[PDB]
Amino acid sequence: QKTDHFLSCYPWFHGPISRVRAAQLVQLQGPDAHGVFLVRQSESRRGEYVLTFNLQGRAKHLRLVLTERGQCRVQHLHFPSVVDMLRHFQRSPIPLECGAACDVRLSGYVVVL
Amino acid sequence: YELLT
Repeated sequence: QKTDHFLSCYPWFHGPISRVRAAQLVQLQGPDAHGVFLVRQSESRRGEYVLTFNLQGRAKHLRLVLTERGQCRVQHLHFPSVVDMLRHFQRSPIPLECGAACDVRLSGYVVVL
Repeated sequence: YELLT
């Protein structure tokens, strides 16, 4: 789409891949890939996006809402851009509802073909 | 879909 064209310049953006495929992409290297992520379109909420990431070998999926100006909303958090959101979660942990055993910072990413 | 706290 129009919003998805500027995301298409990033190596970690995979566009319209399914939940299952994205999970397997981030899970491929097992717990060695803790923190590895990608960004895709949501298949269940058209127009919205998803950050799929590896948490100690398992895939997690977090909704991302992009505003008209490209600001990124993650529930209660707000970021000027998707890139700022990624850089934030590379240096502070993702405050997931499963708390303690769910400690993760973003590391690398799965490169789109 | 994960929920933040």
